[PDB]
Amino acid sequence: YLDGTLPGDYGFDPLGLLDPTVSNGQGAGGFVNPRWLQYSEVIHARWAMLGAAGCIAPEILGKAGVIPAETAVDWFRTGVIPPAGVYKDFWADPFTLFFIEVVAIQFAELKRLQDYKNPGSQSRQYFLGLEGLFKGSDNPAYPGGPFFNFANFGKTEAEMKKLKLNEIKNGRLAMLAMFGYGAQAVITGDGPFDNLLAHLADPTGANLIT
Amino acid sequence: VKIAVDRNPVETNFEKWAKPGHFSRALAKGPNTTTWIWNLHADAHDFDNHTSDLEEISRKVFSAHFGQLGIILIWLSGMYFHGARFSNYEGWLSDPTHIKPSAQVVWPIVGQEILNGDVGGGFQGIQITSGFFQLWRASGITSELQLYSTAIGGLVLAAACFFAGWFHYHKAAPKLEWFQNVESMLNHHLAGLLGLGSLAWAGHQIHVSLPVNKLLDAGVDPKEIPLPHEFLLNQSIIADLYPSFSKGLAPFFTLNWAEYSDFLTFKGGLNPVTGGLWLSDTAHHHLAIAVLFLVAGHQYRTNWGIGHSIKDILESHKGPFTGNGHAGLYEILTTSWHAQLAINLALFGSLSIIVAHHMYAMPPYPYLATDYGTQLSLFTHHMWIGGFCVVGAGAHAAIFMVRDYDPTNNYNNLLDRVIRHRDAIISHLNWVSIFLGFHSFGLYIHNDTMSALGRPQDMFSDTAIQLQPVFAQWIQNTHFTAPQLTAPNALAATSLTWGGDVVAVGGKVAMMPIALGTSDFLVHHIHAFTIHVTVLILLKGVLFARSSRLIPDKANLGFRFPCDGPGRGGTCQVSAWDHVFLGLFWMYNSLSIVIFHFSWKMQSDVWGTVTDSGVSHITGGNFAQSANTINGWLRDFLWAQSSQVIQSYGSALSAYGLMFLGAHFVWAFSLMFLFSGRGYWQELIESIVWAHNKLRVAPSIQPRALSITQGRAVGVAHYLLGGIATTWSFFLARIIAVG
Amino acid sequence: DRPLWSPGSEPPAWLDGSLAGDYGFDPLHLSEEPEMRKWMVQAELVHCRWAMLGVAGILFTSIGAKAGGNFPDWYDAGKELQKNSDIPLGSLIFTELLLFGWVETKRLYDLRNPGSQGDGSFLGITDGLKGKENGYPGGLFDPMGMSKNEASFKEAKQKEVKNGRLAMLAFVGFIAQHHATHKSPIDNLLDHVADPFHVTFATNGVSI
Amino acid sequence: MKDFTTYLSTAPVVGLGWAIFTSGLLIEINRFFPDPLVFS
Ligand code: CLA
Ligand code: CLA
Ligand code: CLA
Ligand code: CLA
Ligand code: CLA
Ligand SMILES: CCCCCCCCCCCCCCCC(=O)OC[C@H](COP(=O)(O)OC[C@@H](O)CO)OC(=O)CCCCCCCCCCCCCCC
Ligand SMILES: CC(=C/C=C/C=C(C)/C=C/C=C(C)/C=C/[C@@]12O[C@]1(C)C[C@@H](O)CC2(C)C)/C=C/C=C(C)/C=C/[C@@]12O[C@]1(C)C[C@@H](O)CC2(C)C
Ligand code: SF4
Repeated sequence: YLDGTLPGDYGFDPLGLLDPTVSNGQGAGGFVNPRWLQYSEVIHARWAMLGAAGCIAPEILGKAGVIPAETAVDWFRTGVIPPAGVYKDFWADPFTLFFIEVVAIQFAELKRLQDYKNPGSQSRQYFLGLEGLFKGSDNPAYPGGPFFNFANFGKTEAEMKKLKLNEIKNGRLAMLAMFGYGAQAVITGDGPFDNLLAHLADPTGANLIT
Repeated sequence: VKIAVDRNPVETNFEKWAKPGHFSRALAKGPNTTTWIWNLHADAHDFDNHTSDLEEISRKVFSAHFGQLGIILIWLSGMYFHGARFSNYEGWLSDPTHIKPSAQVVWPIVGQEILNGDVGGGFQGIQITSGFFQLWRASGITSELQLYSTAIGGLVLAAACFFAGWFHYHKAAPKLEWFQNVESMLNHHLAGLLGLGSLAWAGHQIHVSLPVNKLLDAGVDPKEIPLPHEFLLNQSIIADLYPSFSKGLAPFFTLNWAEYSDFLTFKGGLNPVTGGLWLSDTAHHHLAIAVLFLVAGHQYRTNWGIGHSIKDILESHKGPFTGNGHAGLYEILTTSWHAQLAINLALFGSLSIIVAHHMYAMPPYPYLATDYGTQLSLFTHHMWIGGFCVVGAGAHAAIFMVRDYDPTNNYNNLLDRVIRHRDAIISHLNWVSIFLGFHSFGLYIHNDTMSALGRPQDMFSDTAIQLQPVFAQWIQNTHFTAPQLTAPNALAATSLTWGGDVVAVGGKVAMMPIALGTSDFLVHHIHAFTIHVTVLILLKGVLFARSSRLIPDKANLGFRFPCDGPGRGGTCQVSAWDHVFLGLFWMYNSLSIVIFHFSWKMQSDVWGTVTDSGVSHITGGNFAQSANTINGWLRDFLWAQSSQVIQSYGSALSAYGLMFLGAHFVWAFSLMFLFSGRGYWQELIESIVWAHNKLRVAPSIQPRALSITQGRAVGVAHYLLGGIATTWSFFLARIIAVG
Repeated sequence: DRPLWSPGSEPPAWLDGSLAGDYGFDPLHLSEEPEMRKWMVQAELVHCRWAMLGVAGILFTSIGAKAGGNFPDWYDAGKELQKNSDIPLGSLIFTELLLFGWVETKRLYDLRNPGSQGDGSFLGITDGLKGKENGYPGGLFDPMGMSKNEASFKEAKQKEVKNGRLAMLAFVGFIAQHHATHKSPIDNLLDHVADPFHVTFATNGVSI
Repeated sequence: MKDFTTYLSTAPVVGLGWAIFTSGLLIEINRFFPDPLVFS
């Protein structure tokens, strides 16, 4: 059933979750289906594309002389998992920032969900004049618009398909990387860049086998 | 193999809540008699009778089972919560031997505060006998905050389980194909559930429970204990307790597993401090159990062209004497739920019986063997649960023969050949019961008659015509002398019941060798009498459910019917339902003596306070001499041990004195239903309806006496409840007031 | 055709939009029947109007206490004012219960039967004391002619409800950030304005 | 909601509300006024 029309189709579905036989009826139903799984693949990718860039950027810039070493700290010692460590000097405590996080996000996320349940629904109601930017598209993962694609890149359809899968190939790689950051940290107890600096120095001596 | 689901089959609304009886065609009309009410609550969960579709029956079952889990999880969370806020766990943890548990404090209205007894620990409440305190200590739990969080987790998971039952029925319900993928269930339920679940517990045992219980047994105060997360983060702390942790998973991947001998052990026996199993041994057990179930889960074929297929296995084990054997069973078990329910209940009930034996001799939790009320309550509980479950197999197997039996699939099969020599089964089994009841119970009457006549030399006893169980005695020594020869690496034996020395804890013995004699011979043979008979009643009902010589057409009458009629001299209680109704009385007579065997034996020969000069048992070791006579069971067990219950008025055990009486009322009350019949009562109601009619106050729903099968069910229910609740009061009051 | 509590959600069938402060918010399907809907709109307004009347009393005193005036906290005010009063407790309660039973009962029978209290029995009053709508009387409770215009009456109904929902949320606030801080509401305000980043609900020592 | 109120009007649900009333009434009448036997 994998025709290959999709961007990131390379014929790898051993367990057959994307088949159209499952969820035969019509309705909302369950989450295992082509409409939701295709959507969550890029969402896990985009969030991971941001995370893997940010988990290693302060450490690299810290080894370099640009950023102060006080701020340059391992991604797991910056406030998450306070047993690991906690940055004392922010402009506010973590829990105050979490309420900022929960609020400003839960607008963004639930507004996106209603567009999945009811396309174009968020433009119809008044939202401080920002309604023109949320018109959406046929595919919810790639809405586009005056903001999300403010610089219209793929005016041609063929160029979009090339970009639509470069978003995935560069993205599915990042998901693996973050899985490496978590596993590296537990065993090594050090940042991801310092672990690289060791394998380049003593590869045979610094390794998972060790 | 693949996933298959049907979206939004059923709309969710309260429309059918207002219309009771919608599931059945007969009940959807409405009530004109009061019999409609009893049939409603009865036929509610008989999904096979509602509709012929096997798919809908599967959707209903898979979603109802989610309900029992949610019902369990709020019950389980209640114990954790009630143990956190209304208990003395922190006090008992610091002085377990002297302080008694309690988690059910009572409110102060009329009387009812005296039940809050002086338990100890600056606390007063009801004394529990469920063994939660020893369970929470076997795992690392020092504070009440851990119990609160554990309770909130259960409510969260329980709502998810309830949510799933709605989702996987009302919104997105699987298809019949998804259910018939049987080979994937065993693969997932062996490896995933039993395999990883045991492996995970070893993670909790290894990383948390072992160090915490090591410090607690070394006299350290609970508040000074490092919290269990500290052992995870700090490799240095736990290394001080078990130095093997310093190496850090290099021994595992290099296959040098001897380094882990510090905390993975084969000690055997019991802990001298706690009177419980070595916690290091259990982590090794559940670890090896995981590797065993993991390989078992990679057996079948599911999708990747490797593995076995259950159908080819079954239809390949054939024999001459059997003919066509095991052939048409894969079609049975994949099509009828009742067949599986019969098999599973049989081995889920016989397992709880195995749990009851294998805990009392091998106390896994600390400070359990010294809590005699707890050790006696878990045995009695998990045995009764086994008897009910086993009897359910005889009921839920006869339903298969009546409803889901197609003779076309079964020709010269194992199931067909069993029916064709059924009269040989019941006949040969009838002789055994008579042989045993004579040679077993007749021996008791012989001892009674000899004693009353003044001929005690002629009784069956130790000072007498001894009948000693030589085979069990040989097995006790073999398992006792095993560490020398058959299990060299074993430091000691599995339990001290086989042989050895006493293990004393808090001045009380946890376990000591049990000696078998002439009395233990008679009792172990009395149990076989009650068992071979209980099988006769159920097995007869199964084979003769579909047809008999008296009634060649029972299957058309159905599973439960009272009688065909007065003809043929009488056809009352001929159905398979009425065989189950009789088997329950024999299950009761069986386990009631298995339980009396456990109480008098362990009080007299095992339990007691250890002094400088030996042990002083509770009943002075009178099981050997008195048990041979039935009057001994009446004098030394019933009349004697009932002193604590009867004298409970004016103390915290007063509730047991009342339940002891109320249990007798409900028992005798059942006799009205068993002895009598519907006919007398329906006429009496007519003379009562006249007065209610004379005053123009009469129900439009006509009053009708209970059906025949209902009067029989109502009897055995109030019967068993009164018979079982009496022991529940006679035991806990006897044992809580120790001796 | 109008805003909603969650954009894109289909509003219920029974909430047409004529009622004041209607945003299609009733997931429990309450007020689905006409008679219950006729009861709840009157319950919402009294729970509102009592909130406004009460919360203003708390701000007035808590401000007068912070300025210097002799006013106590809104909590533990009935305990310190009864210690030194000539009116015992019990004579003050059943002066309130007895006097409200008159009003609260007359309001009930206008609900069950509109225009019923304007018969002229009570002191010869007929044109007043008959309801204009369910929870919106007039004549005597509207001395200023601020309701004899449907254009300016329909939006005023929207302001009565919007400043009301907000008001009875605030009363839940006073309960909550009193139990945490055990201080007045105004004192909690000046602290947040003084050091907004540091003094929040996270740093009160509670709710964590 | 019309069907929910109808379910609440069934026999056992109405009986539950009755039982809490009669039982809670008798208990609170024994919580206060403890141990009555003679009626003044
Ligand atoms: C509020 C949500 C909701 C609603 C409106 C419905 C509505 C409906 N369900 Mg559904 N269902 C729900 C939640 C819901 N369900 C959940 C959460 C589950 C998972 C358990 C199911 C599982 C389910 C199944 C499996 C079936 C239905 C069916 C039905 C229909 C018949 C309802 C009926 O007979 O009422 C019954 C009304 C009750 C109040 C039942 C209460 C039962 C509780 C759980 C027992 C409590 C135990 C008690 C406390 C123990 C003490 C007793 C003591 C003696 C031991 C109806 C369309 C049936 C159907 O399709 O119609 C043919 C059907 O077969 N539902
Ligand atoms: C590793 C996978 C896995 C696991 C762990 C389970 C586990 C379970 N299955 Mg199961 N099942 C599986 C795969 C699995 N199944 C597959 C592949 C199929 C189809 C071939 C089925 C079909 C199936 C049926 C038809 C039934 C079960 C049932 C059960 C439950 C038995 C209750 C019990 O013994 O108490 C143990 C109880 C617990 C340990 C409590 C934990 C409960 C949580 C919610 C379950 C978490 C595991 C869940 C399956 C993960 C996926 C859910 C996710 C998609 C949301 C148990 C939770 C029965 C059931 O649903 O009863 C409710 C039942 O009737 N299973
Ligand atoms: C996994 C366990 C299990 C399951 C799922 C079922 C399921 C079923 N059984 Mg079965 N059964 C079981 C175990 C089980 N049974 C066991 C262990 C036995 C042996 C005792 C039986 C004996 C049995 C018989 C003899 C019959 C069934 C029947 C049925 C069906 C109808 C259910 C019904 O009427 O209940 C609806 C619910 C009730 C009737 C309420 C039960 C109330 C009980 C009796 C009172 C409990 C008292 C309480 C614990 C203590 C007193 C306190 C009180 C004040 C609250 C259904 C398919 C009947 C049938 O027609 O099968 C097709 C039938 O005739 N079963
Ligand atoms: C104390 C009461 C009592 C007694 C003694 C019996 C006895 C018996 N029941 Mg039984 N039963 C009872 C109550 C009792 N029942 C009740 C209340 C129920 C209702 C649930 C049942 C339901 C029931 C069923 C459903 C079944 C039995 C069966 C049996 C027989 C098993 C065979 C056996 O071991 O006999 C051997 C003999 C004895 C146990 C007698 C003991 C006393 C001694 C040995 C006799 C001494 C004789 C003496 C020397 C001769 C004197 C002669 C004189 C005239 C001079 C046996 C006759 C089973 C049966 O008949 O099939 C095999 C069977 O299937 N019973
Ligand atoms: C959740 C499990 C459950 C349980 C335990 C019961 C139990 C009962 N139901 Mg039932 N029922 C259930 C689920 C359940 N039902 C479901 C899911 C439905 C579908 C909506 C029904 C629908 C239903 C109907 C339609 C009727 C019952 C009736 C009854 C009662 C039988 C009549 C009787 O003996 O009193 C005989 C009573 C008298 C002769 C005189 C009146 C005095 C009574 C005893 C006082 C009130 C008792 C009170 C309800 C007890 C509290 C509830 C209790 C379970 C804790 C009995 C109490 C019948 C009834 O009238 O209930 C009272 C009845 O007509 N049930
Ligand atoms: C627990 C001890 C109980 C033992 C006494 C019980 C005797 C009652 C049974 C008599 C039925 C005889 C007719 C057989 C029925 C028969 O004809 O079937 C034929 C069957 C041989 O089958 P085939 O090889 O032809 O085919 C098998 C295939 O059909 C596979 O399905 O015979 C046996 O299996 C012998 C069974 C002996 C059964 C006695 C032992 C049962 C207990 C097992 C433990 C015994 C050893 C104990 C010592 C430690
Ligand atoms: C690998 C992965 C990662 C998720 C990846 C998604 C991720 C990791 C989320 C990333 C977000 C991040 C990292 C942000 C973090 C931070 O905010 C904090 C928390 C902490 C701060 O210190 C720093 C910052 C950065 C601020 C995805 C795994 C799924 C796999 C492999 C499945 C493979 C298959 O084989 C199967 C099973 C089944 C087949 O039918 C289908 C496929 C698909 C073929
Ligand atoms: S009702 Fe009584 S007499 Fe008639 S067939 Fe049934 S058991 Fe026999």
